[PDB]
Amino acid sequence: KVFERCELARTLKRLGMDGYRGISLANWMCLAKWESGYNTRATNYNAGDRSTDYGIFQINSRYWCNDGKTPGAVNACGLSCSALLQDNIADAVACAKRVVRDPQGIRAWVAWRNRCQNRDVRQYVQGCGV
Repeated sequence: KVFERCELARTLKRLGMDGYRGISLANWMCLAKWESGYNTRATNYNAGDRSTDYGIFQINSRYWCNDGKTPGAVNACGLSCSALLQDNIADAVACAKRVVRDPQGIRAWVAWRNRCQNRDVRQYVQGCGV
């Protein structure tokens, strides 16, 4: 599923992302935007370390989800990476929350530091009623 901007913003808010661990909805939207363009079945294989990013947030399989083929990987979200390729994002949001419970917070995603940090993210939530 490829979400429309405001449609996703309400979905995330509904799921408890607004200000989760101090991370506003705008920052989450900016992350989803630059990671997958709001697409849940987005996947990117990493040939260098044999890992794969899955879903709307492009969560990597080395540490977060089990796909059975990433060498020495872990499953911190207790989820099959397939769960992050669903149209319903509940599981991907629960995994995203787990990621930010770690020391780095929203900084875990380099794309966030690249395209969202110290930037004007108001535009992602304007007019969405969130």
